Amino acid sequence: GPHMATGQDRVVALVDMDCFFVQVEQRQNPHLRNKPCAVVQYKSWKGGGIIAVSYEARAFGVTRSMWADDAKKLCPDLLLAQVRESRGKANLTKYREASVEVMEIMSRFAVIERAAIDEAYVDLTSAVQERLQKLQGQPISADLLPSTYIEGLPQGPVQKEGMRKQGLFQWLDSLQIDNLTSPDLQLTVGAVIVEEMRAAIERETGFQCSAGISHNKVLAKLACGLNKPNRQTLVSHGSVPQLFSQMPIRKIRSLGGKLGASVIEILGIEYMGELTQFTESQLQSHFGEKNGSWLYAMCRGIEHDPVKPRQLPKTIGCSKNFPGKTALATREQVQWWLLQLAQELEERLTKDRNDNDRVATQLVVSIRVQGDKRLSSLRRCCALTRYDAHKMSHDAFTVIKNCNTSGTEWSPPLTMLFLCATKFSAS
DNA sequence: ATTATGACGCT
DNA sequence: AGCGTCAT
Ligand SMILES: Nc1ncnc2c1ncn2[C@H]1C[C@H](O)[C@@H](COP(=O)(O)NP(=O)(O)OP(=O)(O)O)O1
Ligand SMILES: [Mg+2]
Ligand SMILES: [Mg+2]
Repeated sequence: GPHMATGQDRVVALVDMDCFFVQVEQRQNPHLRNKPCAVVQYKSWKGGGIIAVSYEARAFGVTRSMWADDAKKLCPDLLLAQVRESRGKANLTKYREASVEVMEIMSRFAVIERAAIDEAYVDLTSAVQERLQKLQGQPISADLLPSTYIEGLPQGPVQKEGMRKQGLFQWLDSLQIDNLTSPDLQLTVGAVIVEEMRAAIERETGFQCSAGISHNKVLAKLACGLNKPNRQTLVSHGSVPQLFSQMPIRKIRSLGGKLGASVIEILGIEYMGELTQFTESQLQSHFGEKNGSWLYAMCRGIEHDPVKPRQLPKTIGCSKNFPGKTALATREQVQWWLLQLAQELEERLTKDRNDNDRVATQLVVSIRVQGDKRLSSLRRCCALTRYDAHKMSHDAFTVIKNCNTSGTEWSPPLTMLFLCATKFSAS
């Protein structure tokens, strides 16, 4: 009764850019705006691999991971923008910099956790509290929420904007606005703030985004995807039972892989809500103490993972695959590509040191061998004492050379190289 | 020949 | 420390 926590203590948003790399290229090249459009890396092999797709192109069935040549079969008028290529490899600098633009705007409103190049979590609890204190007894107008969906509404007694507004009206009509500690009210004020953040992002960058507002990161992330693009979705604690009743387990963050599959197989269920029928000890018994307790709370809409105060990446890496016949088979080849990777890594480390007052102290070198399906076949580290590309590539070769069975020749051929700078200290 | 690259858990 | 999992 009065002692069961309900996970309504926080307001958390997840903001995620709509077709991010495509919008970066469309801002730069107005000819691509409002068109079926995709971003591709490389070109020789089947026209290049697609990594981002405009919503106009998605309507034709173009998806991420598709070869551009195949995408053209689905969408003959597809426009393409190519990732910059430097030193023989794709270079993602333009998108990292555009990402920094967005994260810096978001960080004016609240502490953010950078969750990926185009998304960040926002802990709005304090901001909601402040805004409720200035704005006491003021009813919240639908005009303050022009792009907000309320998940689960309308219910009860033909066009999508009509539905959105009817749901929003039901929600606001039902609100108890003179209760400063009401969770539903807090979420609503959170959504007002997220509307403002999103307007600021679009004003100052040209980029559109979607957002989820809920009481934790998992629900905010799930909410965000419910009405992409260019919209935001509020998922309340009370909406959770119906929402989870038909929600495939795999749609919840961290359950999209083997663990989620095990939950489905061992328990013989399909939807997140079915998890409520198990005791905490049962879930721990199958999936471990940590996972069991997490699942027990998550299926009830309760999650406690904090929004970490971290706007900057914790590692700086460069990787390249060498698929099929292009696998690296000579010592010279391995060293040349280590140098290329190391030169890009140096350029990025030096900019990072000047911008963020920190220095990496460890270099992690990882490789994949022809035939091994695993992402990394071998990982080894060494000290990172100087931002010097020749030294870093030489040290990486020193740390991997004894993986070579026998040569001038390298065997088995290398299908991936990866250099990653880690363990930053302030400087 | 799904590429580049992040975060974090396990032992 | 090195490997595995999950993610965009
Ligand atoms: N598997 C992958 N490999 C490489 N780059 C990837 C990637 N997944 C994403 N990216 C890159 C390219 C993407 O532009 C960017 C953000 O990924 P999303 O947020 O998953 N997708 P987007 O923002 O494009 O569309 P939406 O509106 O549905 O959110 O990261
Ligand atoms: Mg996105
Ligand atoms: Mg994203």
